[PDB]
Amino acid sequence: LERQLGELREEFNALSQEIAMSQLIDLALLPLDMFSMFSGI
Amino acid sequence: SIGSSASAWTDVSTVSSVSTQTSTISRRLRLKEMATQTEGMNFDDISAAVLKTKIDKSTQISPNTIPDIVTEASEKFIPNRAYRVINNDDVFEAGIDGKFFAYKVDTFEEIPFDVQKFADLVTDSPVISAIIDFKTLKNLNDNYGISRQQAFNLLRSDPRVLREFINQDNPIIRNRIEQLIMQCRL
Amino acid sequence: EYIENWNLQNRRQRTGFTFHKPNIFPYSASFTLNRSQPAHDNLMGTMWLNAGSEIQVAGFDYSCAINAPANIQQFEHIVPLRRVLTTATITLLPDAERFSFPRVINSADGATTWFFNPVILRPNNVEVEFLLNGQIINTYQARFGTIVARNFDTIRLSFQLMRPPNMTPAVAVLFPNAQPFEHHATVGLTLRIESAVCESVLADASETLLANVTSVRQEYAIPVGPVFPPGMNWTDLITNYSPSREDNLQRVFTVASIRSMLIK
Amino acid sequence: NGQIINTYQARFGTIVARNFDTIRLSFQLMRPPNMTPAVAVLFPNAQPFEHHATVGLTLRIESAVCESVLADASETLLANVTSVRQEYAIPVGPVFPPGMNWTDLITNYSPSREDNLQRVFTVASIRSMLIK
Amino acid sequence: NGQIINTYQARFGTIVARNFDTIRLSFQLMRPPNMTPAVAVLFPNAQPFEHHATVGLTLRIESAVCESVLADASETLLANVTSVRQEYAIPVGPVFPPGMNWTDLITNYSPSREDNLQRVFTVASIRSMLIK
Amino acid sequence: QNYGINLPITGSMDIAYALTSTLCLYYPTEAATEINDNSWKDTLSQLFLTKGWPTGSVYFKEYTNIASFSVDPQLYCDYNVVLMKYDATLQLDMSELADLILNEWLCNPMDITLYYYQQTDEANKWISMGSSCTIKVCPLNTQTLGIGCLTTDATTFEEVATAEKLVITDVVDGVNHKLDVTTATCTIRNCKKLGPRENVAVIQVGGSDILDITADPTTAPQTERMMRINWKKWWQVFYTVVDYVDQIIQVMSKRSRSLNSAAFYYRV
Amino acid sequence: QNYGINLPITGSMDIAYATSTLCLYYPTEAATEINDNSWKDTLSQLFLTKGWPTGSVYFKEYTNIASFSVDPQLYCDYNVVLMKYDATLQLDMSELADLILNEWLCNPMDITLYYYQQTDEANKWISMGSSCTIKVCPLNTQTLGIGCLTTDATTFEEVATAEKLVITDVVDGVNHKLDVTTATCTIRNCKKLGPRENVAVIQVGGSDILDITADPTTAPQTERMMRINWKKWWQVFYTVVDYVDQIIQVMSKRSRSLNSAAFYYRV
Amino acid sequence: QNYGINLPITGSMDITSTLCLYYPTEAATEINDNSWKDTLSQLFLTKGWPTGSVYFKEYTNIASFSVDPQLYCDYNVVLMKYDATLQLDMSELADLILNEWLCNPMDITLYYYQQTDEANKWISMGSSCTIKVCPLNTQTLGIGCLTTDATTFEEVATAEKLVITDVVDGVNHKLDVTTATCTIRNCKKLGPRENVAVIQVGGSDILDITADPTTAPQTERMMRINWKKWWQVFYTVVDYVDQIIQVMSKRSRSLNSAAFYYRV
Amino acid sequence: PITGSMSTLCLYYPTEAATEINDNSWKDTLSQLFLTKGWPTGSVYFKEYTNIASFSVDPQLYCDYNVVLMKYDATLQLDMSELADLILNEWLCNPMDITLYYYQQTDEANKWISMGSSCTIKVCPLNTQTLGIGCLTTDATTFEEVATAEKLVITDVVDGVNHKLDVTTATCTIRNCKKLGPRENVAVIQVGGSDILDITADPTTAPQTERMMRINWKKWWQVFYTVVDYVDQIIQVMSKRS
Repeated sequence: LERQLGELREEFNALSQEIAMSQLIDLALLPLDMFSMFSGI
Repeated sequence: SIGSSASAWTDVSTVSSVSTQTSTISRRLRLKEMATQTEGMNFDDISAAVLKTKIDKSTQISPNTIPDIVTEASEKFIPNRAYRVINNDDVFEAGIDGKFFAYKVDTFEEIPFDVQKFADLVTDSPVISAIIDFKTLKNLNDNYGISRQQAFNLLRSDPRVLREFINQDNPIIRNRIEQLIMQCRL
Repeated sequence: EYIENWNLQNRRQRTGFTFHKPNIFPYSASFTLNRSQPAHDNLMGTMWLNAGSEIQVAGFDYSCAINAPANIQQFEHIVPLRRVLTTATITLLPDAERFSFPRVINSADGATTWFFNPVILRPNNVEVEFLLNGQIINTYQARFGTIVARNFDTIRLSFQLMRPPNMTPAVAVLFPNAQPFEHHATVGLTLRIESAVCESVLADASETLLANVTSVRQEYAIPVGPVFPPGMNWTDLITNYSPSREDNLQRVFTVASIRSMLIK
Repeated sequence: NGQIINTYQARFGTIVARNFDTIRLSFQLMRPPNMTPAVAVLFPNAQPFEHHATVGLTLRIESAVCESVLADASETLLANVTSVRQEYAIPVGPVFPPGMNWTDLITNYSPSREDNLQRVFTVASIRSMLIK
Repeated sequence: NGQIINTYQARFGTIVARNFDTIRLSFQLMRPPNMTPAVAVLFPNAQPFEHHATVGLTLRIESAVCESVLADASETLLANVTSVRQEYAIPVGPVFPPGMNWTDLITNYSPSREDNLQRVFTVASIRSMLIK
Repeated sequence: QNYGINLPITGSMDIAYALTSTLCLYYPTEAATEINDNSWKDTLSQLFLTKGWPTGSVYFKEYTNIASFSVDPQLYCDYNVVLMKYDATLQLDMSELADLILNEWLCNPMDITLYYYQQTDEANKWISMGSSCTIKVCPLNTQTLGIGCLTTDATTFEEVATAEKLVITDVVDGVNHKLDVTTATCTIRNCKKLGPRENVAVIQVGGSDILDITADPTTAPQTERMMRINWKKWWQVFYTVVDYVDQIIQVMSKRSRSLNSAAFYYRV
Repeated sequence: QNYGINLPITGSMDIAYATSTLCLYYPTEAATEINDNSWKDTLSQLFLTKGWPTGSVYFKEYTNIASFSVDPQLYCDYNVVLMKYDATLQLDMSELADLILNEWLCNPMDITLYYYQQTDEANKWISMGSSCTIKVCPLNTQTLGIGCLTTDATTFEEVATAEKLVITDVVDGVNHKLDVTTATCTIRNCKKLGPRENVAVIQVGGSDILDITADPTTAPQTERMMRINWKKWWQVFYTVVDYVDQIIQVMSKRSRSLNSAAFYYRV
Repeated sequence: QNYGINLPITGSMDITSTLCLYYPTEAATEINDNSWKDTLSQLFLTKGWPTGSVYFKEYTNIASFSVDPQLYCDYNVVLMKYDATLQLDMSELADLILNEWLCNPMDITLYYYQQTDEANKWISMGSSCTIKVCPLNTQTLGIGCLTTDATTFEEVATAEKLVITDVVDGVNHKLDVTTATCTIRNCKKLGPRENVAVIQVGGSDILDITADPTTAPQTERMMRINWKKWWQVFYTVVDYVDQIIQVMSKRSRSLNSAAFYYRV
Repeated sequence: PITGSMSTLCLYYPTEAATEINDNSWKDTLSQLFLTKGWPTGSVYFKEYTNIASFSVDPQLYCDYNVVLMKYDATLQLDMSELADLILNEWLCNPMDITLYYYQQTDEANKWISMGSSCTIKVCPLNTQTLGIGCLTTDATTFEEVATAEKLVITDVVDGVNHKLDVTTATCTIRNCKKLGPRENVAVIQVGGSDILDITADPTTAPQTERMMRINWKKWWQVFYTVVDYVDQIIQVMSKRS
């Protein structure tokens, strides 16, 4: 189980630079729930 | 109790001594984001947004494994956390980082710090999740214009001033925000 | 200065007597127990000596508060003064150097004695409270060294002994969780008065007034009168300090100062 | 001079002496009349003892007035004395003991040393009033 | 002043006392030597008791003259002080006790507060002749 | 007068200070059988008389075998001294006899045919006294299931003592147990170890010392109320313990439960 | 030391403040009438409902009033004695209630080398054992008996016989001789001191045959002596269960003893 | 991180596991159960231990337990059943299991030897080891024995499964051993071990952990208890385990801190 | 009344070791050993006793330093305590004439000592009026038995009263002795044991003077080596004669 975690770790460690910040804030405005955190996947 | 009237927010249950005092205070204040006593854009907000975009765009995610990902994200994001409190033109700030500041609302010309009014004001009054740290506030004062309106807004961590600052390419706030991002590393 | 305070207590203005290290605390060296065994194999109490211009308090327990709730034992001790003070600059050192060595001390009833072999910890949540007439004026926690009191007359020292969190074996030998105790725990404070300002007359360690008056009363061998207790024992003097005594003491200090510049 | 000019019994705290030239401290140690096991164990008859009984008397002179000049707690003088004596490595003198040792000095206090000390402390008292 | 000033033994009713600051009441409760049929039930010689014996003293200082200032039951100084303080919501001062609570004052009578009393009471009298 | 409400007490270090105490001695048999006299008691009496102690104040109660003396040791007397004849083969019983009669046990009785039980603190023990005790204990997990023993019968538990008259078990705290003895033979009482008892002094005449009173392995102290002397003729042991009986008496103290002021504090 | 006997209490009226064990004793009549084997467990589960955790109630059995009389024992923070009423066992009921409800401190007694006396009014003599027949004699100043010739015992003035337990009171002011049944009983000279709150008595049936002091003037009925009527034992047990809070409220625990004997022997 | 230096530490005055039991076989023989280890595991769970990490090891005789002794476990409580026979063996056994022994090998067919410090001993283990000695003059000549002989030697131990040999120092000695039966390592004691606690059952605490006569240093690790049945001992062990844990510390060599400082 | 301001070594042994070593040259061995250790030749000696109690017969102490090895034996324990008490303090003794006088004690420092060939010790404590207390003054068999056929006896009796004595003057000698203090010039080492020896019959105290050492063993060569290797510590713990 740990292995997928490590792969996703490597992935997340390189998607911290290719993210936007303005849109990040403007997202953080809206509230998230169970329905929009894993049901739009 | 570090201050007066022990309030279950200052015990020692869990650099000089004051730093450690405020640090054991700050790791506790981290959970004030868990109990609905904030007035701005909390840290866990930034954490949640990073989690959102990252778990959406990625390719190795799977419904098999979303659990324990959400958990580790919840309990390792943002290792360096700050907090500030307001009282009558007089604000103070503490964080686990290993520092502590105090200064005045009119002009951000630092005031030497006290740790006994501090604990009282925090444990009762509304706590605002710092999102722009003191380095950044002082600098933004220096090289960029400042309005007392703008200042009330920033100390409030207002959305408008934040986003407008982002859109104006103002580099220091961008660098602070990117530092926050690069903190969310799992 | 002294003629001036005289003319002021004549002119109805706030009087002022400055002093270096005043002997304001009366002499009384006594102890207090909260729990007692007739053989002293289980105790809990306090000791304190208040002499000259300083006080040394020390609260002790044999169990190191193992049976007590949440591994904490409280200690209180209060001292009232018979004359309020002003703008005091107090010094506070956490210890009892006077109560730090094994003693043999006499019981309360007076037939036998008891033992003391304490081992020093540092006191936690030390609170010193300088209250005025039942009103908090100065309160100090989590701090030692030199502190300041603007207007106070009643001192409370409250301190909690905390059984340590975790101990190296040589320590775990010290405080056996079972009943027999083979060493004793103690934490304490010391409070010293360097400089002060008062409304009345007092005895310092830098003026010959008290000295000269006692000496001349002796030399001319005056019998005892109903105001001055016998032998100028400053203890009895300051024990029941009261108006008429105060006035006559101001008088004698004044006239002795008058004498001082010329007599030598 | 052998005359008991001030005498006191077990009085503590503060006292005064009009004048005196020697101090005598006479006390008496008393065996415990009645004791308890905690004491009984550590006060035995046998020859190899563990503990040893003792009684201590302590005295501090606080205020005084004298007719002979001596070095005090507040003086600026003796500092000036020693410093001017050290500044240029003045050769140790025929009468003054080395280094202005207060111990060696008050060891044997002689009338001529007394007058020398008076002169020097006086000129030092003058010295202070000019350069702090 | 640590001395006995005046005595009263077996005198009842009204008395006069010149100058005092402390009262001491020493009194004895006596058992009856003889008891008629009604009493034995009130006092069983054994340890179970129901009714208890008691003796009391009532002590009222009718009138006097004080060398300091005090309130009373026949003047109107305290009431005016308190009212004028109560009305306009004056923030309490650092010296006076809250609400001019008389008992809290008396428990901790201190000379500065005393002189402040005297001042405000003279001022109350001043007001008291003009608009009653 | 004011009892049972523990209020502080002011002493002082300011004033120095310038018969009815009854010794109550016990003794074992083979000593006596070797003494070869019926007046020895009277000789001890007259000696104590010359030492400052009244005649008729000292009494001699005799115990036959150590295991016999283990039952019901109500040692009620102003001051008590127990001389035990040592054994190189009977040790644990001496240790537990010392433990019992030197400490104060406040105990409540049990009915093991019905109730589960469990010890509470490191100061809670189970004393068991009588003729021939054969303890049978069966530990349980959290919902009453046998562990190493079967609860559907009685003879498959784990015994901890056999052929013992007096034994004091200590059990793992915080777990329930099933229990069996013959409740017509001997009795078990659940005692809390309240505080040390000071009425008694036990001295041993024989081999090496073994005495410890704490069932704690780490703390094996040597109190003062436990003394040891050698011997080859019991006469000298008696004579000597009377030669220093002054020091022995000064070591012990009045029983802190019967002092007329220990009222409403557990036995008075 | 003395816990504070000479430093009095200080109190106020202006301040607003707004595992223990319990035993039972029942005569074998109940063990007969019950006719069950699992009953004590039911009683346990019940005292659970009323507030006792499991492992905090124990049961003891005595077969006669006379049997339980010798050498009393107590076993819990609170002792409840359920006494059956009878019409020819009255002095025994009162003697047992006196002994267990009241404190005693006594010295041993002999017949060999002394005479004996009471120094005051509030002292008694207690006799317990297998067979206790007590005969007594007072004297004059002449060391001579009045009503019993000092040398002959058959014409003695007996007070006790055919009995297990006796608490006798003789007159102050004279020595005494006694024909105790020595090897078949035992006697002590006790002083009662004060009441105890570690025992209570519930008398089933009967009409208050009790006195706790032999004083004719004071037959002080207390709040701990309770009396209910019975014709069915389960009703008695239940009804006791229903007011156990009340009974605990009537007793107090700060008076427990260390030994299981309800008195204090001090040679 | 920063090893290999002796770098002074500052401070101030304001601020899984394994429990490991060895037992003699005769015990479990007296027990006649087999699931017992599982029972005591459940009990150690109840006192707070993780399920499935506590190990019990079984030795036939204390002699056997003496040879090839190896403890590798976070917390070791070793029981020993006394006998009035092997007092030397048990003393030197507790010794070998109380210290840190810096050891090097030896070849007694090619050199001489010595003891150079008072913290130096010669330890021997093997099946049937019986060593003989002959001290040597400053001229490398034998006394009461000859390097050519093997029988005029001075016998010091005999078929002892283990022996801790010591002699007067600053002097050479030619020995006699059987190396393909026994090994003798030259060892130096350095400090006390915190991973071991020796509970003796039966006896009177007779240990001596030094060849030093002048003192019998008793410590907080050599505990003693009495027995009438084995489950008695095991219950005392399990219930009282916490104070024992407080006695024995983490292996001061174990922490990744002693690296290149004669780390184990 | 003074104001301040801020060589011969002997090692005794029982015959068991003598037999055990099976040599007749060990003397020179240990000698040269001490030589290398920093002593001069002819400065150390040796003395044998047969058995423990026999050593108590006319004990010889004469040596600048005294180190006594004692072997454990169960059935002679109190007697080993006796020998220790004898050679640990300094006794000063005065004679006793049992067929001519009547003796008391007055001190907790006053003991009775009995040494010699072999004797039995029987005494009766006397009344004030010279009458037999629980025995008869004149009868020799009525008396009470305190020692039977023993090599050394340290008798003590309660003080204040008289005691008529009886022993075999034919074959023993008793001395009324008083202690001055410790015999610092002597030290003792037991083998095995359980710290079962003390210097007082006193029940209150039996504190171990640092002169009573203890060592385990299996063979005597190791024992002698362990002693001699640490002559330094044994030296500093004790002092020289007189």
